[PDB]
Amino acid sequence: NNYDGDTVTFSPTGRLFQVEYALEAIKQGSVTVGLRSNTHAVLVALKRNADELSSYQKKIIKCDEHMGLSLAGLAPDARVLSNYLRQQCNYSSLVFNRKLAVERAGHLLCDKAQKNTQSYGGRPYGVGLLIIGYDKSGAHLLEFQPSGNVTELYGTAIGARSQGAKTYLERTLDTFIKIDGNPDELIKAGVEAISQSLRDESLTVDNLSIAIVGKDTPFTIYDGEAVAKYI
Amino acid sequence: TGYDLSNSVFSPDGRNFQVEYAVKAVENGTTSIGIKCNDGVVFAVEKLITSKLLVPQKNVKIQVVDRHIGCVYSGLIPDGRHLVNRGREEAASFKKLYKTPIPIPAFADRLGQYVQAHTLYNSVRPFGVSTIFGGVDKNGAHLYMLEPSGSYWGYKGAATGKGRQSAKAELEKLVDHHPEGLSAREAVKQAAKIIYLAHEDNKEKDFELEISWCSLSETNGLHKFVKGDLLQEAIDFAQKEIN
Amino acid sequence: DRGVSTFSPEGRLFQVEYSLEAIKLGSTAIGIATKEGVVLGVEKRATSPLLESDSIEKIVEIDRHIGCAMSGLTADARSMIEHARTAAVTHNLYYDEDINVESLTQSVCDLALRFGELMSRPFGVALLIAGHDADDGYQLFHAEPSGTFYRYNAKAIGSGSEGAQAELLNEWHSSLTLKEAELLVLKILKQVMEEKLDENNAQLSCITKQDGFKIYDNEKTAELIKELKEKEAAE
Amino acid sequence: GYDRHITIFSPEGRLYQVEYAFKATNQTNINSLAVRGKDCTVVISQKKVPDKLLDPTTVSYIFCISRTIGMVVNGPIPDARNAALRAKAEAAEFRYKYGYDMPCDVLAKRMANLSQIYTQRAYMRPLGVILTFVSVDEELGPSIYKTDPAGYYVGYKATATGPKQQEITTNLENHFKKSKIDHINEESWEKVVEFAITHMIDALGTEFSKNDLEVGVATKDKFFTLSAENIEERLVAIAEQ
Amino acid sequence: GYDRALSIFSPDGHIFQVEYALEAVKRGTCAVGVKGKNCVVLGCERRSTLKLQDTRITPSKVSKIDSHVVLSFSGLNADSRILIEKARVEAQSHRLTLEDPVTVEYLTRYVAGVQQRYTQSGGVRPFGVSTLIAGFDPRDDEPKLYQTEPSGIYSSWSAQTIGRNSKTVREFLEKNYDRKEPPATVEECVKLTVRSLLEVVQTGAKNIEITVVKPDSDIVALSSEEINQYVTQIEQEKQE
Amino acid sequence: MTDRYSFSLTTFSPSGKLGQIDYALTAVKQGVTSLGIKATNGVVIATEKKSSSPLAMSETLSKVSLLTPDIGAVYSGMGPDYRVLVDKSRKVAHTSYKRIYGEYPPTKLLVSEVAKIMQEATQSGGVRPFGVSLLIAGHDEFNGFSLYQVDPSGSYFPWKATAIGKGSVAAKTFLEKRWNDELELEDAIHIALLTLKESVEGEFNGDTIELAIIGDENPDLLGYTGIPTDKGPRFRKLTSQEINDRLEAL
Amino acid sequence: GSRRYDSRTTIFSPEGRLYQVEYALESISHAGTAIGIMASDGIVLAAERKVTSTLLEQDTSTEKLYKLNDKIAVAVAGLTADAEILINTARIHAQNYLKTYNEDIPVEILVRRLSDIKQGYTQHGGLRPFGVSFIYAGYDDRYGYQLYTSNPSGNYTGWKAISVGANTSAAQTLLQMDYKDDMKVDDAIELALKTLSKTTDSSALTYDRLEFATIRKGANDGEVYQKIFKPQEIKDILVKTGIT
Amino acid sequence: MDIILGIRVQDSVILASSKAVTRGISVLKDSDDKTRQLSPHTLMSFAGEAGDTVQFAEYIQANIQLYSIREDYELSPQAVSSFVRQELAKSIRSRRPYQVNVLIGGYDKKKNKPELYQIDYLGTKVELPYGAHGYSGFYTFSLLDHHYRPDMTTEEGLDLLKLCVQELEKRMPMDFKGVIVKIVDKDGIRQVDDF
Ligand SMILES: [Cl-]
Repeated sequence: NNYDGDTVTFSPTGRLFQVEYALEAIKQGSVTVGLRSNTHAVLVALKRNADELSSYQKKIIKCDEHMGLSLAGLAPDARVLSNYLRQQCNYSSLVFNRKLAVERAGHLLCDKAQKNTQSYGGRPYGVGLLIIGYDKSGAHLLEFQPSGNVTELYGTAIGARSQGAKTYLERTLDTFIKIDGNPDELIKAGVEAISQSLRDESLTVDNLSIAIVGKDTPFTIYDGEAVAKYI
Repeated sequence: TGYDLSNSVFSPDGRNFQVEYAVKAVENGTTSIGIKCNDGVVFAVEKLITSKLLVPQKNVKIQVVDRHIGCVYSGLIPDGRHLVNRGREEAASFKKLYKTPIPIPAFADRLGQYVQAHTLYNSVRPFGVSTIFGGVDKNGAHLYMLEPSGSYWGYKGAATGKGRQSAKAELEKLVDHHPEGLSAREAVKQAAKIIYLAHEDNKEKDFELEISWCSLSETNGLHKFVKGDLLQEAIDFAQKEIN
Repeated sequence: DRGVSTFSPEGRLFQVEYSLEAIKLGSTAIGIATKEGVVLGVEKRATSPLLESDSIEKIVEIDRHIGCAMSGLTADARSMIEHARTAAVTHNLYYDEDINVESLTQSVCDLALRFGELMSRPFGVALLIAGHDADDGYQLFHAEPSGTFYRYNAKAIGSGSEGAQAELLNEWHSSLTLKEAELLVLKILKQVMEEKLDENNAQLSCITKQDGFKIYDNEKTAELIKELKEKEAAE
Repeated sequence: GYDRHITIFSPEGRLYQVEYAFKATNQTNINSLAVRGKDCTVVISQKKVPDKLLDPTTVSYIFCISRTIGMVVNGPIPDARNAALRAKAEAAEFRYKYGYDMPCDVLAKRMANLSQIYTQRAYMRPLGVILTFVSVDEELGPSIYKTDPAGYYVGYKATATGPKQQEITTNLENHFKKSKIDHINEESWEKVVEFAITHMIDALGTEFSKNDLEVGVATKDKFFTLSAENIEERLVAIAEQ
Repeated sequence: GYDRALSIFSPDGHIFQVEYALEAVKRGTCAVGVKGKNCVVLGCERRSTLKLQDTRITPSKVSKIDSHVVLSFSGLNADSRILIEKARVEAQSHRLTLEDPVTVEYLTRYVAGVQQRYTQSGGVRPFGVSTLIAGFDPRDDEPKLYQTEPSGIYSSWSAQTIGRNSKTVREFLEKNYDRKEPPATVEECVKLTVRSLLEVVQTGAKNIEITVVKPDSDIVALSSEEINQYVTQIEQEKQE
Repeated sequence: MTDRYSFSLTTFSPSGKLGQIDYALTAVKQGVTSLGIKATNGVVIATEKKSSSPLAMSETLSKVSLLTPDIGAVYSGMGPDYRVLVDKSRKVAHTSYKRIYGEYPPTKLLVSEVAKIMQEATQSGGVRPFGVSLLIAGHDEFNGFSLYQVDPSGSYFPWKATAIGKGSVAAKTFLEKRWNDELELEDAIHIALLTLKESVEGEFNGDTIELAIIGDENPDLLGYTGIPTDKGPRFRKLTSQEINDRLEAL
Repeated sequence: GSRRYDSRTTIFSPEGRLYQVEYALESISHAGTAIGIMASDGIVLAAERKVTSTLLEQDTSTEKLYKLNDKIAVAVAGLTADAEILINTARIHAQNYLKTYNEDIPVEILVRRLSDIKQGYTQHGGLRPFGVSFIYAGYDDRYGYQLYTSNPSGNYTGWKAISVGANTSAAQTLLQMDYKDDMKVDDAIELALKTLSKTTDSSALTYDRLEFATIRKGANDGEVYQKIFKPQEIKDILVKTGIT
Repeated sequence: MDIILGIRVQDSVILASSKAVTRGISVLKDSDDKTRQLSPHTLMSFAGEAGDTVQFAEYIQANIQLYSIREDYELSPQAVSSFVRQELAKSIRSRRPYQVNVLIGGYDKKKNKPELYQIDYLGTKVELPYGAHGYSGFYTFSLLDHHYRPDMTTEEGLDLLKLCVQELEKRMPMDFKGVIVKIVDKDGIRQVDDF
């Protein structure tokens, strides 16, 4: 009300309204799902178009051979944060000959987002991210919120109507975690999960976007007729 | 009025309302505690299980500084991480120049002065965490608790977050019933009990217990996480006491 | 007052949303992509008859393979065009090749959100960036001051945009020829313009693989206007 | 009314932020006193440990700035520690640059000048503290110099600070009106501490245990704080006469 | 440094500081530009509230940027000096690096770019100035006349006016200026420029200034008596 | 951790007033009375030592300050603002004058430098004006004896005699009647003590009054012998005993 | 943050005026009147002091008339401290020009430079403008005798006779009435003093209230002399013209 | 660049400057004009290190032309020479100084007098009746000491200059490929096409 003019101001109940307003931009964004087994980790994203003449906005960004994310909210902020992740992954490789741990990647994103919430002039990031990866301790899935809070999960979803997909994954937890050495069945479970967040529209060939990373699988993005198999 | 809109402004009371508002963020967070024992310190924290989809034991909250200091906090988790990152830089520059690892009182003031600096200007926001920290140095065990104002003191027992009153009551009983002192292994068990008792304030969602400790005898004065059998022994002790 | 980079309660940047209102007040620009080329057309909108209309430069070359049309506060576009030209030439210097249309658009869009308290406000102009490269062929992009860009088979921006976009919805198909696309831009411009469309108050351009980016002569556009009138009268 | 939020003049010629910083001074609800002997300067302060969970050894508002200079603060502990760290750095830098130990009055002036800057510059807030500096200066002898959030400072024969400062001040005023001298005519510092505690008891009307007080003593070439057991010895001597 | 965003968007998509700069231009004395077949003429109003002035040493309204290009303006006088200085410096810098004087379009584009920069830079307000930039390109006999404004947009004009009551003189020019046949001679062009100023000025010859620019760096300012002859001839023809 | 106050905090109001300067002048009005009188063979400056507590040692607080050996200063208004100005005034006398010309600045030019510092606090970013008015008395070889007033705006004026602060209106009238161009220094000290008695409420003696002169050269106060040209400081602060002697012949 | 307390000293009003410049001009309208009159054989500068007190040391005092170099002087209306900042900058600019070209600075170039400094404070930096208006009196070998004025906006203009500060409307009407082009310095002296004598808010015009100066090319052997009048010399010229 | 000469007569200043540009083994050009018009009545000739010479000359030219537009006035030769001197005196204590020597020949329209200034790369300025830079002066000053009078005509000045060039063509080792001659007087600057 009077305490939402900038990110440097607490409200009387200890809230940061600019951060909460940034959090709102994510809920307006299109749905994206993340899930994993012990061997692989999968991102599934519902891309959004402006109209029938336009293209569908890309949701998934590759960060390294073993790591990448899906976005929901302001796309330019996802570009800034993914570029930062690309650089940090790259620094780890060049200086230490070491693939960056997914847990450490989350810690770096958290701290980058935080600085924007405590200083005047700047604004919080207006985007949420689902980071998947395969490192020395196996498959990982992270959820990033621009408050700074980063969470490691078996599965999750963010964006509009994301609660539907999140409930499905909460039921399916015991099934999909066991899908080891079978990428197509893990993607099927992700495609079935994102379907619970759909209303009116359905999954078409240029609507759907899938990505996968795993044991002997680099981070690769599937779009177009490459995802027709899963519709 | 308008005195609460900007950080570093004194109200007619002589108060900085923005700092008091940061305390409300701390009061909103999960419960965390600290227990000073005979030759060391024990830290414990309540981690709320928001969903079944959270991976158990993975979202670690307690943080190490140098190799001998443990830090836990309640409130805005990212603000706590920012403070620990600074703490690590302060401990590194101290060790670089003076060789010896940073003493706990010295380390406490480094955090204290940094938090206090974020109450001096309107261009920055105060920290939205209260931080419980400590460890073992040359002069023995030390436990501290640091508030959004920059205020800190030494403690026999410390508690903050939503369950702090419940925890403070339990800690006060231990101080009265053990004047000669508490052992390190005892303090781990008691820390588990206090977090379980303090969970009645956050009783809707089930939770995950996380403990760490520094002790001269049990860990060679280094910060370690309580894991496996010793963690389960502390959970069983806590589960028995509530029933 | 209030921060320049402030979020609203709905999760939008105030200044970006307000710059989009400035773009609605601008003159109309239309782009149509085909397999034979991409056509770019604009409403000139001279404020007075004494203004020499040929000096109104709302369609602009970035490189031989990339053209650009604008709508809104057109003065703001000059530094964006300068950046696009430099980015295009610099990439040719570093890599001995033409720069991709998407990559060029991305470079322009990276400037957009560099504002705060860097420049003091967002850009008050939208761009239609049209071009060709070997990888993805003929392309049309809509570059906003939000930092977002969408690819389009066809797109209208400026004051008559929602009316023009609905018309482009019906008319566009994947088999359109270049000649057909030229007439279609002229048709839709004539529909949304206040003043009567002629060679002096409207301007056409295109980008083909063979001949690159070309702004059309007033004599050439005049013939296409005369061809349009006859074909509409034909039924 | 933004002339009350930052350090600019109000229409009355006042700085409201300075005045409100003075009120923050009493937030701790602690009273301090300082007196001078022949060979020494004594400073006493109330110590209140409300929480049983606190480690009482770490609760203090008296600071050893240098070997010769002690400082007691009336105000919140973060601002007190801010002031303490700066005074320590300034005292050490002075010694390095000019080759002798920073005098008590000169450090007081320096800290007062820094406080003045916060009353003139908008981006810096005043510290909500009053700083009482004590020493046995090698030129001036026993010395008490006090600084406040206005950037004011002055020397003192004796002084008091806190919520009940006026009661302590008048008590001390009346003693020096009788004796007609600027100090406590006493050889040992132990008896000067006993005087300080006695006159605080009389002025506040409360008895003290060993854990209710905190004491600092400046002698020639050192300043030190007393332990709980050292204070107990002082309290026993007061009771026995 | 002072970084404050003074020029910003408002809910309706307007930048008020830029629009309020146009109001400063509206307040300024009237300036007019008319291009003939082989010349350009710049006419300017001098308000007669100020007498006891020293007309030798008072800053003249038309300023030479180079030997072949001139700049007049409407708006804040102090602001105009900053644009004129920057334009003069850029004109010499262009000669130094390109070995050729600036085109009129190039000089206009530079001045316009400076004006635009001040609408999206921190800590600065826009120029309260619109300019008329006129002249001939090197080795070229085609007349050039451009206009700039605080936003930074620029364009070419057959004829144009700016400043106070510019609506009235633009009305006059829109009916009296024929594109198919412009003022063939210097006399015809100066006459049309004086006529257009006589719609607003409401006083004889002391309030009108005229500057004629011809090809190949031939710039001359008319005197009081020379202008007063045009004023006499216009009103004698009008009495009919 | 940024100084973002790069803008003026003193601005013109619609009436043409600079509010913060006026408000600073109001702070000066509340301050204790101080005065200055110029004689033929000297200048005197004086003020009341308003002690904040009787436990406080008022000797340690010096309201009358040496700036150079021949220039002295007194104030009315905010004491801390005065103290930092005296520090800066002493330094600028060296940096912008003595280290260039090998001699101390004349009174008018040192005044000019102090005035400049006070003007800048009236226009620079993120600062308030100084809440003091100064009276600067001095001597130099080519201008002789002089007395200047400096206000929060940075403006300064030369005076034969004047007063500032609490009872300045009454004190200035008293000085208008008594001042003439044939006054000796002792006569000016006598008039200074009479004028100051009117504005003081409580005790009136050498311990509650602070008074200094710019007079003859004092070779006894120099601290060394052997250089004929260096004859000693013209600034001298009168002792507590020296004031009381003149109060008996009052 | 700090935005809350920013007055925004460099913005347009809705009408297209600069708030702070207009308010600075209002300040200057209360300052003591200064008059400049230019003749064929010289220039006069006359100005009224504001603070009449019998105890003000007049012979060593300078609030109105300042020397910029040997050929150029200024009369000040407004804040004296603000004016001295600008005066010292103008003195430096003059000497920089002399060092560079080995010729005394032309009057207009000095005036333009100071006027450009004032302009800057209205367009950028977020600071308040200088609350000063100057009358420049000067000579050079190009234009001869010149009078200019500048104000807080940074605009400057040339004049045959001009007033700044208080009662300018009344002063300018009286000057416009009695000024002629063939006028001489002695006549211009009389005109300056008569104009102040009528426009003054005081009961009578006296020597202790005035600062007076002349720039004549009536020095020995065709040079230019700046005369800043002493108190006794102002008293003599008041008796001569018949005002006291 | 090798030979630059200057001579001030009754009513004009004459500058003579060699046409050769030589790099190492080869004469790259034999028609080089080693001068720039600074203003209508002021001409500067120059010689020194390759690159530096033209860069400095054009930089000065730009600055004087800028001054001329701003003030609508021509600076006196004395004023231009003082500006040039200060630029060179500033240059000599830089990271990389301008290695350029110049002659400035001007006609002062105010005083109705020709003026010749000799300035070296250090910023050493002198006003002279005749001047030269480099090894030229070792031959030409003695000649001019013998034959010069202050009241000479422009034609007499050109004959006296032919006698200088003949001596340099006889006794100097380098072939400087003749001289371009320019006259600066009340009517401006003109080039003597046959010399
Ligand atoms: Cl200091």
